[PDB]
Amino acid sequence: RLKALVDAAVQPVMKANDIPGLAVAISLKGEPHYFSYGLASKEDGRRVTPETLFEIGSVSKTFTATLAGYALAQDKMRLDDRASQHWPALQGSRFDGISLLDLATYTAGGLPLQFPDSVQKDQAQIRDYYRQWQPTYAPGSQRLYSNPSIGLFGYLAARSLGQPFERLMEQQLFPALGLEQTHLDVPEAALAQYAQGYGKDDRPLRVGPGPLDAEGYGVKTSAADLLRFVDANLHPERLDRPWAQALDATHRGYYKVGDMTQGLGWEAYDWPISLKRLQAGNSMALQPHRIARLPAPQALEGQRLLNKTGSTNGFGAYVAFIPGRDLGLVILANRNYPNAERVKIAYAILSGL
Repeated sequence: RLKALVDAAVQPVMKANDIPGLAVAISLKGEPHYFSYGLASKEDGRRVTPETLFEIGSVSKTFTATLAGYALAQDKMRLDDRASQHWPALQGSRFDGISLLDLATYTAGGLPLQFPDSVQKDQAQIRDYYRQWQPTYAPGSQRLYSNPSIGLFGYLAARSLGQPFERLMEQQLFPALGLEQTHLDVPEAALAQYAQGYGKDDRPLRVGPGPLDAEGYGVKTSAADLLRFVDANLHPERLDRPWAQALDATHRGYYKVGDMTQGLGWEAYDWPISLKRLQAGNSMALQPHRIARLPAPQALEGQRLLNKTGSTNGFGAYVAFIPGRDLGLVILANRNYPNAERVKIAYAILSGL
């Protein structure tokens, strides 16, 4: 019956969006279920499994937010810190007037969707980009989804912990969460599991280097590992206490835009909610939106769906969980297919359950 539900949701969307390979992982009342479809690589006929690695794009921001939650748990930073506190190169810049919370929640005052193409993956170019940046509008007022914004949040969280971001993730966070199939830099030994991504004319696409790529979109992981991360989010209380607190920090809402409540990484909706509303919330116009700030930060628990979409040029990921129902869902594909279609699969499954 579960195969029928998941096949009925996935099969027409894979066919309609020409998705070569797609992995589903579901956590249902504490039990994992895997549904694997199609080809990780069309050219060598390698089938998707629950161990296939996919690029998860901006779903990486939920990992970045968890690392920041770990720095918060250790009192190495606070969300009301001025951003420039954690990086002397920014002292005297406009980051003297911008909080870590503003960076995490895309309200620093108009940091753009992407770094300009002039900014290469280079420490000095990234430093100089932030040193010269000036807000378009007041920090704290308007949300504009931004890689530079949450990328700097992750970079500063790493500085507060005294080590590079990529090292902290590999040496501390991934082991603490029991993730052995989750990578920022896939080992040569794991490359056999790395799915091919597909674009226009099935051009092959694996993500290339970019500024603060690890913080914004660096993670490659399996459906089985990303469900382990969802299960850590459903049950933080099972982890050693600093990591329980790190995960809890990503379950705190700061403001509403439309139906969406913005946390660190995670974006939350009331549940139940219509499919069309969940699609609209995940299909954001890329202009700034005025926020409705919450009088106090809100626990993101109970009758809520927490979710995150993420994409690279070759891949399309979606993760969602319902704390109050102990239900988790991962959908990883090796095509960047529309967010609304990813939500269509997920909604069919979550409503079905």
